[PDB]
Amino acid sequence: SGLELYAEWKKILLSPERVHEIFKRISDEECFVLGMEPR
Amino acid sequence: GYKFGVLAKIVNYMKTRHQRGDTHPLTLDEILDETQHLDIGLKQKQWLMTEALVNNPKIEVIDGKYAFKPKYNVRDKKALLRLLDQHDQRGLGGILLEDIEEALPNSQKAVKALGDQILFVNRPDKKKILFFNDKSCQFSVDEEFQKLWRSVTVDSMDEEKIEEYLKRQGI
Amino acid sequence: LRRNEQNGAAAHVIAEDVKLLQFHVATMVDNELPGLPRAMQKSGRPLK
Amino acid sequence: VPAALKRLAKYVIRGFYGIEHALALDILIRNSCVKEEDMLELLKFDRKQLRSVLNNLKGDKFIKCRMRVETAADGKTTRHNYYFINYRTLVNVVKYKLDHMRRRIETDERDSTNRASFKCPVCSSTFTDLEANQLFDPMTGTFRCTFCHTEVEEDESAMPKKDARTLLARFNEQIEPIYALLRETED
Ligand SMILES: [Zn+2]
Repeated sequence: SGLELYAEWKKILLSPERVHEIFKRISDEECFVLGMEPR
Repeated sequence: GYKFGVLAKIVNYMKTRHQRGDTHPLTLDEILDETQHLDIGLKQKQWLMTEALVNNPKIEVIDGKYAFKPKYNVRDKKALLRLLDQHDQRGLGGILLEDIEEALPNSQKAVKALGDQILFVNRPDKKKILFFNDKSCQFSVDEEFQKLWRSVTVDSMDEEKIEEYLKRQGI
Repeated sequence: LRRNEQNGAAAHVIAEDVKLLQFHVATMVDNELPGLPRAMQKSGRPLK
Repeated sequence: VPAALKRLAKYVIRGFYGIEHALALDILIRNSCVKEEDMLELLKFDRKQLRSVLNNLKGDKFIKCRMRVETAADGKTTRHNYYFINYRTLVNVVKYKLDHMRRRIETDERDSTNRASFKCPVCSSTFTDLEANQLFDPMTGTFRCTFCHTEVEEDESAMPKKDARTLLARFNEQIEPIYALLRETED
């Protein structure tokens, strides 16, 4: 929505920090699966 | 004026009459004379006598006359302290400063005498709410610690992390 | 935003401040943002 | 509900939050669950005034809320918001909050150990003792700044080391009531 995200199952605002926390936990293997070179 | 103007003057005169200090109970006839509305219709007299003069939150019937509820009105430091104390004990919450100032002239004298025992909350409409300072569990910290406290985020975290933060050290 | 957050300003104020910062950052990258106004140089000319 | 939990909540709210938060929390402490409309009428706060406070107590998850629905005497639907204190999440979040301060304090302590000692009065730049061989000019026989071509001082480096310790040390001294309340509530 505009420049921000929403999560709905019941709807919440998804902040960049929450996304950062989630992404920081993602592993190298998951990055390769996602097609992103972790290095 | 014969409809609302007369009854409004009854309400306004009685309300202002209390501000003069004449807390003694009054009758509609006395107010009708003081307002010169003796010509108000019989149906209006009985209606005001049975509704307007009894349903107001500050008016109570005493020995058949109407009074400004002297027990509710705060007119001294002890009453102010006791009311806030009892209200806090019962969890009733705070009381608007205007209710005391309307009851006790220059309420600030009683308020300033109690001082820190009275907690002042300012509403968005600039009105002040008075609360009892129950010192059962009191604690305060330095600005550096209040600054330190404000610096740490709490909402933008996962529940798993909130629980994980505990176990990181092995507990 | 730094002072507002460090001072612990209201959540809606900080949120609006972050929303404005988010718009400026995005605008610096791309001015052709969808559903958003063009950033003018205060004289009717859009900033590249 | 052990009194230690009530006292802990009262101490932390009064210690780091305004009386509005304490008064609002006291209601949820005096009664485990209270309606938002009741708290609103009890506190006499405005909707946004109380809601923002409740949002903060929601942000740190010190309180929980559930919605209850019933039909009024006239037949219209009614939806009341029931708020309640969650000592479990409260103790967990305060432990995190304090553990984060510990990490910040440890970071501030480590910074107090890493702070630069030499400094230039012209550009107001402080240089670490590792640069001493670079700052010392044998042509001059003294320390100088490359950017300012001016004398660099060192003896003032005692001030930041001493001063920082005073602020950081007192943090543990004052937090003692919360630590004791925590030790008493670890179960
Ligand atoms: Zn210099």
